[PDB]
Amino acid sequence: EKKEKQIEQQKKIQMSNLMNQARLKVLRARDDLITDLLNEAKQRLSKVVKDTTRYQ
Amino acid sequence: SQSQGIQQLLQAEKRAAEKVADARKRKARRLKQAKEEAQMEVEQYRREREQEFQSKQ
Repeated sequence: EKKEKQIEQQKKIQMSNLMNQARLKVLRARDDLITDLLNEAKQRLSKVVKDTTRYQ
Repeated sequence: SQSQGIQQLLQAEKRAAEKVADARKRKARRLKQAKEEAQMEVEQYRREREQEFQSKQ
């Protein structure tokens, strides 16, 4: 029974591990969204630079 | 013939004495058997619990 409780503990650790990795995965996806915005901002700034009348 | 009746009763008492000592000897044998069987039962209990554990696992 004690080993089973440890086996249940192993199952909970796997679940704990799974939830922790899922949290990190969604956090990484959120950071990608922030990066895409900033990379778009770079492209928007380039378009502004191409406009002599505002870039000067 | 009273002395013969008395000796025959002595023989009967001797047999009674033997029969009880023998019963005590069996008691001892039965107790050892009980311990041996107990261990056999423990090994089978462990087997059952082990099978259940693996199924659950």
